Amino acid sequence: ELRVGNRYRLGRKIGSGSFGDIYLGTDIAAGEEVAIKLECVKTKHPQLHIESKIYKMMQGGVGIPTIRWCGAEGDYNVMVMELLGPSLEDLFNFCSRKFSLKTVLLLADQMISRIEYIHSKNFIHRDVKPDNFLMGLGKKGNLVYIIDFGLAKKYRDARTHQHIPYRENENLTGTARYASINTHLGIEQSRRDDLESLGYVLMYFNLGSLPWQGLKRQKYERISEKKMSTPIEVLCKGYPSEFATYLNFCRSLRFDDKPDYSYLRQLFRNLFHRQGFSYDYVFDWNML
Repeated sequence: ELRVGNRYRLGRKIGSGSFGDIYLGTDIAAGEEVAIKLECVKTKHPQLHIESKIYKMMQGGVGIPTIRWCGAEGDYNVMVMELLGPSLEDLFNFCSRKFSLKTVLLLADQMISRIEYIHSKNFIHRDVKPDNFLMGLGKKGNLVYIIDFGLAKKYRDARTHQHIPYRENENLTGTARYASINTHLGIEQSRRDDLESLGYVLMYFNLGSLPWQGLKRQKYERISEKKMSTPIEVLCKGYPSEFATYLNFCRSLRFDDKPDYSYLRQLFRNLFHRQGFSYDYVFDWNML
C-alpha cells in the first residue's frame, strides 16, 4: 500500500514542475486530495527542501498554497502541497484561447498583487507564466494562487534589504517565451523582470499567441531577436493603451528599483472601471 508516511496514498502523475514531478495524493487523515512533489535524491544540487523553505516564508499570504516538507523517503524528497484548481493555461484552453478584457484585467489585478507579496518576502519568482498561476478551490475559487518556487531567488537581504549586486547572470532561467529583455541580455533578474514577464503573459492572453512563439539554442536566439525587434507599441496594438503603458513602465525600471505596484494596478483598475466592469470575480469560465 504505497503511501507517504501512512497518511497520503500516492496516485498518478498530475504534472511537472521545476525539478521534479507532481503526483496526486489522498489524505485519508483529512478528506482532501493533495499534490505530492517528488525529487530524486541522486543529484549534486537538490532543490526541493530549498523550495519548501520559500513556501514556508510565504505562508499566510493571499494566494500562496500551503505545503508540508516531509523529508526523504528512500530515493525521493517529498513535499505535500495544497491541491488547487486548474492553471491559467488550462483555463485559457477551456476558453478556446480567448479571454474577455474583463477576465484579463480581473487576473492582472491579482497577479500583480501575488508578485508584490513575493517581493515583500524578499524573493523574485523568475518563471512568471500562465502554468504557474492556479485558481483556488471552493470558497477560494475566485482567488488566483502562484506556485512553483524552484527557480525563485532571494533578491535582497532579509534584515538590511541590501539588494543583490547588478551582475551578468548568463543562464536563462525560466521560460523563454515570457523572459524579460534584460534576461535575454544576460543580466541578473530582479523585481522588474517578474513584472515584465507578467506584461507578456497579459498580452499573450489578449492575442492568444505571441509574435516570438512558433519560431523555427538557435530558437532561443530567434526568440530574443524577434522579441527585441518587436516594439512594445506594435505588440500591444489594437488593445487598450494600458498594456503598452504597463510594458514600458516595466522596461524602464532600474535594476534595484522598488516597483510602483499601486501604479500598475491603477492603470488596469481605471481602464476596468471605465469599461463599466465590477470586481465581482466572474471570470469567463464562470459562464461555462
